[PDB]
Amino acid sequence: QQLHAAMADTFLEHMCRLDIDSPPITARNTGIICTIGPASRSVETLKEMIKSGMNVARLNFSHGTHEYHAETIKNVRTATESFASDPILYRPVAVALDTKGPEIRTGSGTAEVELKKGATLKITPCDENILWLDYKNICKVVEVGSKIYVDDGLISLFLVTEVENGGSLGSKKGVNLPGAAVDLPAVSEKDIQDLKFGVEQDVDMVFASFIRKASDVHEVRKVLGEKGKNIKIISKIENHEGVRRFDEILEASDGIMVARGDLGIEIPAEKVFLAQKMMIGRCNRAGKPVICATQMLESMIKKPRPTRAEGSDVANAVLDGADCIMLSGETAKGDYPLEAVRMQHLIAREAEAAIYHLQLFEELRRLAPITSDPTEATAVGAVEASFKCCSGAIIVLTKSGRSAHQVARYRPRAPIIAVTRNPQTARQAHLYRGIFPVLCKDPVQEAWAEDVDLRVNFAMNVGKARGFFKKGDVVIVLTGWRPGSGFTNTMRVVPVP
Amino acid sequence: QQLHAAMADTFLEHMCRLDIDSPPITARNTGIICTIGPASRSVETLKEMIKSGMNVARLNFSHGTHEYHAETIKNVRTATESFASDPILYRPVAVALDTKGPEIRTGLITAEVELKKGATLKITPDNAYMEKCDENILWLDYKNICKVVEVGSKIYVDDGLISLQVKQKGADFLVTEVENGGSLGSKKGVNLPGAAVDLPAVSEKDIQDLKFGVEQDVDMVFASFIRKASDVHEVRKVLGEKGKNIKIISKIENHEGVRRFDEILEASDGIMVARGDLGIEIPAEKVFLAQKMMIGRCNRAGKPVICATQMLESMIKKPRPTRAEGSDVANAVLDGADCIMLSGETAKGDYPLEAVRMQHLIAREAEAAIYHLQLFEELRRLAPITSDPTEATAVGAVEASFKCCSGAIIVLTKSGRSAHQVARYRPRAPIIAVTRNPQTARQAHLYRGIFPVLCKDPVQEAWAEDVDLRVNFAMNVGKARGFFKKGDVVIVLTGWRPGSGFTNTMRVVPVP
Amino acid sequence: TQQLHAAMADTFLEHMCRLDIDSPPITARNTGIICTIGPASRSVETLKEMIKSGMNVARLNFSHGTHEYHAETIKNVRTATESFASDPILYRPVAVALDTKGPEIRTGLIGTAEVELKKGATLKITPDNAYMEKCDENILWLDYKNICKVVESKIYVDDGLISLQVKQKGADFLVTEVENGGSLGSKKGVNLPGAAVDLPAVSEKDIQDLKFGVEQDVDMVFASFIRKASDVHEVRKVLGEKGKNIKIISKIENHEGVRRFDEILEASDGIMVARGDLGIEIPAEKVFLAQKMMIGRCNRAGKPVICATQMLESMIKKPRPTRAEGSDVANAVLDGADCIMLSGETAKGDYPLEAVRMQHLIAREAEAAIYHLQLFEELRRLAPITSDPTEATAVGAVEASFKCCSGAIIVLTKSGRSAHQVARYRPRAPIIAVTRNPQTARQAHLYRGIFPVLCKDPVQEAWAEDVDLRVNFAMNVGKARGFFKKGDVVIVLTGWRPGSGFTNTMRVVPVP
Amino acid sequence: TQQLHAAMADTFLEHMCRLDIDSPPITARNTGIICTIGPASRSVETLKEMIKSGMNVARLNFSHGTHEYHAETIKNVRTATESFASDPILYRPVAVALDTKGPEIRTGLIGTAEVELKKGATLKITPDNAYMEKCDENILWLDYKNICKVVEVGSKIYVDDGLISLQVKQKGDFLVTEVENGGSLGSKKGVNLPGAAVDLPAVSEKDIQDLKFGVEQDVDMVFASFIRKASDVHEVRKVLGEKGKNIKIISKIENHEGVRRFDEILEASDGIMVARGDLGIEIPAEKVFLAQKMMIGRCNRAGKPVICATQMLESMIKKPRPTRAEGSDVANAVLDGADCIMLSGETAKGDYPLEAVRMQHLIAREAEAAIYHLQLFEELRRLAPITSDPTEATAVGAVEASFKCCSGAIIVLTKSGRSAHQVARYRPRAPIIAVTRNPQTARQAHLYRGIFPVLCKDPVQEAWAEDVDLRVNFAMNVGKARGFFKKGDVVIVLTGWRPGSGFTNTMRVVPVP
Ligand SMILES: O=C([O-])C(=O)[O-]
Ligand SMILES: O=C([O-])C(=O)[O-]
Ligand SMILES: [Mg+2]
Ligand SMILES: [Mg+2]
Repeated sequence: QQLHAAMADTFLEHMCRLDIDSPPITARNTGIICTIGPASRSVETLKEMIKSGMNVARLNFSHGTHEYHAETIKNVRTATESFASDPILYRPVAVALDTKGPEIRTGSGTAEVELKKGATLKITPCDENILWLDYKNICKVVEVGSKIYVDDGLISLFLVTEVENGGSLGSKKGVNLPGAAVDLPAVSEKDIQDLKFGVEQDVDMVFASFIRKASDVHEVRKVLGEKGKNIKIISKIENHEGVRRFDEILEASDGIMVARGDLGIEIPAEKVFLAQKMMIGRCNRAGKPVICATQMLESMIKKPRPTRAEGSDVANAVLDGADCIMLSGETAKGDYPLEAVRMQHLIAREAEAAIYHLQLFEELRRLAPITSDPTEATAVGAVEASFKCCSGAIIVLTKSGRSAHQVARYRPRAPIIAVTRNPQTARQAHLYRGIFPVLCKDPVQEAWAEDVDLRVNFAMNVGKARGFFKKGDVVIVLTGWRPGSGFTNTMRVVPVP
Repeated sequence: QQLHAAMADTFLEHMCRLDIDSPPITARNTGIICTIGPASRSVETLKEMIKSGMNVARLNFSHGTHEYHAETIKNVRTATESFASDPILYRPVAVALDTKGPEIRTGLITAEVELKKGATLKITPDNAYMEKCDENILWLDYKNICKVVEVGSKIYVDDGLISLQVKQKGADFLVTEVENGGSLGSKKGVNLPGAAVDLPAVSEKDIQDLKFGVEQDVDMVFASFIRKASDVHEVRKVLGEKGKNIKIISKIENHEGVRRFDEILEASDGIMVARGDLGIEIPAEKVFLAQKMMIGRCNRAGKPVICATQMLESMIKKPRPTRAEGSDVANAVLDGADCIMLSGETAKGDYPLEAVRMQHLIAREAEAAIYHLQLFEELRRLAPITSDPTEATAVGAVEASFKCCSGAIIVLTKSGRSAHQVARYRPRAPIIAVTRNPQTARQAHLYRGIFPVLCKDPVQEAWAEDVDLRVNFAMNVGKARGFFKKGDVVIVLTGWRPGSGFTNTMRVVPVP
Repeated sequence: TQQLHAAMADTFLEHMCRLDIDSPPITARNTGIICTIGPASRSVETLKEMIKSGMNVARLNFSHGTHEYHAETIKNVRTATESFASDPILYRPVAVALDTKGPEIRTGLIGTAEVELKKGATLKITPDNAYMEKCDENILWLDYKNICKVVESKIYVDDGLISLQVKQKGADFLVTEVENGGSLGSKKGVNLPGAAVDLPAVSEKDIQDLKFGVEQDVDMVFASFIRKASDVHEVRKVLGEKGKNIKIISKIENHEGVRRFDEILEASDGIMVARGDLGIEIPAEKVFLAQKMMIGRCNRAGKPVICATQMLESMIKKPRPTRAEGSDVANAVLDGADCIMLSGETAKGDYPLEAVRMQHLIAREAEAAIYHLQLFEELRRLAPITSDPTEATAVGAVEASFKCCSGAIIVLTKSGRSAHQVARYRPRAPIIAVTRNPQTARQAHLYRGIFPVLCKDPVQEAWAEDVDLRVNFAMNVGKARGFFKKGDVVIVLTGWRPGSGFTNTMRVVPVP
Repeated sequence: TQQLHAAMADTFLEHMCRLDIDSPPITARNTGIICTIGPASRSVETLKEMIKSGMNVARLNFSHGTHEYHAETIKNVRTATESFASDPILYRPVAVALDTKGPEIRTGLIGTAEVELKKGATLKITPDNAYMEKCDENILWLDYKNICKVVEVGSKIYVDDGLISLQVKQKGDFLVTEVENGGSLGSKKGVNLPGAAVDLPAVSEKDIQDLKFGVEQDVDMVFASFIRKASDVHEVRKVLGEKGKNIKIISKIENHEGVRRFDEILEASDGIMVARGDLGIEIPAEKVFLAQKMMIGRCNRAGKPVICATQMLESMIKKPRPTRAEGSDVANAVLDGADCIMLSGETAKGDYPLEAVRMQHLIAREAEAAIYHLQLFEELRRLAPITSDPTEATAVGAVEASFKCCSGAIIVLTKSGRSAHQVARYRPRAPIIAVTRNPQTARQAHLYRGIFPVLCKDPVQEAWAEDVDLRVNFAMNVGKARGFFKKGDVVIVLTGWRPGSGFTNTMRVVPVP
């Protein structure tokens, strides 16, 4: 687990001591989010994806119908619960709804035309010289000389435009208006229906597209209402305004997605890494989950092995400190969905061992405010203990997940076994790095003491069965003093029985 | 130039302060190496590549003849010298010879056979099948394959995309099952991870290629599949007296090379992290560990390191890179690579110029994002104390460069060494290396931050005036390139007497 | 308050620049105060006032006095201590320390008048005994019968003020030149820097004194002139089974002890930097080096270290210390001494109470001035990885203490160990160590930040209730002492089971 | 040697654990030694031995003595100094410091008579001049006419270095006080009124006469007593006028107000003295170390000289060896980063003035080796502002080089001192040989740590280049003769590009010839 490197006095010496022959621990801390689609929506494929390490099933509402998504969610649940007969080896799987959001698109039976460089193409609110799109106000917000991007930014341009970068035009392609004054509501009537559908389907989180300000986050939250109040809102930062207004967005949100696809069109591609590292750093500092997304293993759509760049990108997103990494096309429509999941799992474990925890822990603690929240004090202390004894795990009894989130913030090397009886908490926990959620099914014991002890033993059995630790190893256990929530204040250092 | 981020007390706060609206300086410090091939070998394309930011022309001797490469070298020189009429705007371009080394290749089927998962394939060295490869029988050039592989061994073909498992071993054949299928073409690369592969690091062919390199006056050799220090010594010995100044860059592309990296780094002038072969020879998820390890060790040693292969791979076919590719180039610079390299992108890609420009843009951004506070401290703490007055002058100049936020460090250098000593300490400011030696001007591109300039003015009579002339030349270059303006402060490194190896004078001077 | 503005600084320099005399320190005083008891301080009334002023340990110097004299002194210390036992909340345990005579060389009799030694003059040194009471300017007797055999050499007399160089030596005789002259009186101490002494580290006299110590139920032994680990083992062996819990503090007061410090530190319960003899045995200008070295190594080991001798020397005769003395006490605390010690100041001085109060005041100020940011980091980086659950619990507690700026760390401890483990990590907040063991309550004063409290309540049947009772006791103490108020947060350390060595539970709790 | 093993530690804790008493320090001693001259030390022969033992600055305490007495003392200092002037390689500049009386309160005459004040006894205090020479155990006169206005019932009055303490019981023309701490009371002892608001001028008519005398006597620096605000420093500077404009003003911080207004005082001053005597009476004694460490840290940050003063080796007035506390105090003042350390009674009136000088020299060299330069250089760097001053950039770069090659010295050609002061600010381990032709610059340079001033007497050469080389060679000869470095060793050399001041911009790393 790169322990030789972990004991270096400088980051440079740490890098010099990284050893390919030093195997990582069994635990994988970084959550894996997989977009489900044609390639991956069958129950059998989903079982293999869960086996390969999928933690969250992402549903992309830019496409498909409520029917198609309902069936997909049913299949995800069927695949998940197929492992429910053994609670020790069960793995919670979360469901994420990704909103369409303010998408501009062009005008299943699809043909494509060839747009040529130098040619003039007119835009109107399906072929060379006339192109229709759904944004009725385009003519107001753009000027001649502004760029218009079409089909993941591959094509670049009444509206009279010249084709700067041509290609196949297709149908119903997404458009980017680089920081034009686009007035499309952050929550459209379509989004409202999709969010309500999400609340009915009992989704764990919403990935809200094209969030530009705090008000947008409040709109999403308001639409979810009382019934959806526990659904996590992850704001996708995918334009210049969202990056400029990141602080107010981060305050209003439950977490963040660095949505690098749109972002790399909306801002110069060479600057995306700056925005990524900035958002991850700020989320780490805030203790709120951050997802690195889009084109992480893109070539695996068509190839059984990633490029060297892709391998580097996944590793660096984990070293930057992403809580989750995400597959899009790779798992939704790729020829190698299982290989993609396995590849993310392998790279994440390696990168996790290669984290300079000495510096990370210090900096995290120095930038955290002093507080008289007893749970926060307990969390940081537990992480310290975890390091001091090189503990096999941190076991956390949590009902809402908050206690486990507080531990996760301080980035322990050891996995955080979060024991809960709340299924939603067990699913949502995957948003946080190092949180290994376990769903206790055992009936409530008679003495609260005994109910606590039993939940701990559950965790001990899971850690043993998963090869996180052995009998005689030391683990950290976090409990409360009083039944109920927000009373986590007890840390114990105990041998595994 | 991310100055707000550069003043953070913690790396975390540094990251939180990275600002997309903070534009980088004009200077680009990381060298760009471009593989030359069919897409890029024309004089016109080469002119545009130099304009776009190419610093080193890499020639891949895995392919082509001496004739083909001689013409390529001539074209590179023609394109380079087309800008020589203005020494202020001239850019030296280095030539790199990349050796074939112990390559294993398949036979001939352009034709492709479709391999299906589960299907049987037989491997043979019998030349009867050299040009009769198909979905049932595959010939390869490694005559001793049957000796070094066992039942259960993997054989990887075509950049590791096709994978075969040995099921039965014969006297002169293998029966294999296709684990990962796909299209199999002609003359594809074969990797035998964990096999006992018995092939010389320097073949008789490599010896001829190296001799040709010495005749052609190449600046550096990228030596393939270096596994131990002895391999580097073989290359060095083959170059002889005439080639003694050619830089040997060892390509680390297998398990053994990574394990013996210290002895290799000692024996070599520099390193290339050759991630293509490396990502097949070791698990792909470990490549980043090997990369970061080698870069860190090279930086500590003050020897050049190149990050190579598939940095902007998708740009072979697309005018824009993936998000992963953008991140990879940035992270290689942040890791502290001296140079970044394009392979297929420039050799055979549809967008060679865009690829060069993209590396130039990402490198400048990543260079601004370096946490110099920590980097400079750590570098100094891990460098040994020396009696060498030039080492002390260098470190002092880098410190001063920081202290006054200098526009550049101007270094008068004959052999490169003084500028290399400055480069080791990673100043933010560009190092304008003034030389009259053309080879030094070319070779200087291997080091980060070294902007080499070739003074052609005759040696003036008063040594002090010969010095002033060369400093003024660098001032004119920096002004014309928009590195600094009149009134700005720069650092100047000179020697106390004529010759090489007497650099000991640092001056802080206004730009005139 | 408590210089917390300074504690937030990113650099030690900025920390120093932020030290504020107008920022008043917390009520708690963490550094133990050891006072030598003698003619000025042995009365019950004076002892009561010394306890009030802040005395934690009563040191008995066995270089002087009889068993009778010391027994009465111990009785008086106990009488004074127990006079406050009627209120367990406001009671303060007081430890008794026996300081051994050890291998002392002393001069003969001149009445108690003096001769004048002149620089350059010859002096004879003799062990004859015929000159035992006839010492003069020509002949000096001493009790070390083996002197003429171990010297070849400088000889120091009377606190190192008189210095003699051996000019010529015979058996039974020695001739010296007076290098530094002065007034020589009767029965002065002799030091032989280097000049390897054969005297036993534990003499027959020391054996009797140690046995007396065991009979009197002393808490700790300060063992004089420890030179090696074997010496520490001899002391430990002499104490036997009955004395097994008595702490052995090795006094490091010669060059050999400093050179063999690691083996001594391993064998001992703690260390005293005995600067008197040490500043004669090694050049005075090097004592600070030895002090800082020993304190640093003790802190790193988690074993108590005492800074001793001449800390407030001028207060023997003056009601206020010098500026140097004020600085010395502050720097000993900043170096990280667990205890500071008064010798002549309290034993024989005119102002024993003022001396105790002065140490109390300076210690509190210096404790607020501690750069906890760097100290805690360095402490953790130099501490070994262990599977001791109590060690992991302790460090975690100290982190928590910082994170919430807790008013105290409450520790239930039977042997002291758990509270010692907390103390090692140097929390700012006071460590309220609740015990029912009186010896543990006394011995705890050897460790910085440990405020020992002696619970007298009977053991409850329900272990949980017995724990709660003891925690409540500590809450009452902290409230009454003004360490914290109702609603404040404190850290509580408990074990999971009755017994010793099971501390593993940390709670963050409001004060009720 | 020179605690190099300790200097390479990754942490300050490990650095402390690696301090080795058997590791000898380098020959060079970087911390300036200031000695108060008086009855014990004013002879030419004693002064020669003090210079030999390591005295850098002769401090004259104008709280005592006459102009005549001090003029003779200055003459003697000069005579002793110039006795070594025939060899410029082995000559050592010695500075003269005038320490002002400042707003003191002093008691009357009992001259050299004493009374015994007993604890619990009543003592009457009076400003009535009738008792000015009739002080006794019952009535004590003092010179502060307004005392009765500024003190209250319960106030403390401290007399004679705070050794005698009186509590005001009754206020009248008089105060009735109870003696809390008694002892022997002599004539003309200092009085402190902690927490009172004393209206006395920072520069009294006496101070004005003493300052004028100082300008006539060509003193190098003024130690200005009881500075409370920047305006006080401006008063001193104004009194010195055009003729005294180059004299360095060192503000003595010795009261609560001075500590609170330290930043404005530090801005206005050439440097600072932590005057711990009065300070430890004016503020609680247990806080003096906080004020000391604060002022030293801030002076280091500013690049202005700081002196640690008073009672550093006090017991050596009467004893040939210091206490253990005194040894520790000197070492810690150097570790804190004082530029100079100071002897008062030890050298002025003590029985062992030479031993005291030698002891400060020894302890300073040891403490200098024990500095954790790794952390100190980094922090100094991270706290210094970015500037476009080429001399500042050259200075820091030189210090870096000095460390990189473990240079034997940094040779600096300086006319005003400034370039050498800029080097000193970054605290190189290597000694700074400051070559000047200006004698006052050579004397004033001792205020800065590591600056070893050398006074070139050679005529100015016609070729500027040769005049530079001559001065560099002079420094090479000095460093060789002083055992700072040997032939073949590396040194750093700082020069300017043109004749004049404020042109230092050239650094060279050169072998010693
Ligand atoms: O003997 C001692 O304790 C001393 O020298 O301090
Ligand atoms: O006046 C002084 O020097 C003092 O009080 O230290
Ligand atoms: Mg999107
Ligand atoms: Mg004064």
